[PDB]
Amino acid sequence: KVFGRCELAAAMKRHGLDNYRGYSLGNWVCAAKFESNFNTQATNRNTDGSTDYGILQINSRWWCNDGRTPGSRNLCNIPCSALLSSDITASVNCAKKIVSDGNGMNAWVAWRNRCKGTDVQAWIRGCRL
Repeated sequence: KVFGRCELAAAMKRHGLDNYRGYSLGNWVCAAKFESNFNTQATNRNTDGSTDYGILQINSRWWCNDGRTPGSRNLCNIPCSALLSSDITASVNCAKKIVSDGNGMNAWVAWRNRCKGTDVQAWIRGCRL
């Protein structure tokens, strides 16, 4: 599924990401934009042989099982394909765990290089929320 900007904002808010560990909703929308372009089906291979899945590009090195990332973990206890669903529940629940794990949103390199320190509020401008 490719979400609309404000559609994603709303789904993300419904699922409790607005100010989750203090990250305002704009931060999440900004991260999703630059990670997947709001496409739930996005997949990208990492240099280490792991792969990133779904709207927030969650990694098989630590967070999910894709059956081909040796010496990895599955800390969200899910198959990585659940992260590609049109329903973002598993992505968001896994994201909550990632963002809680010590490094906050810095765990997302796109957030850190393209959202952190910026006017992220712009990402949720015009949206009925």
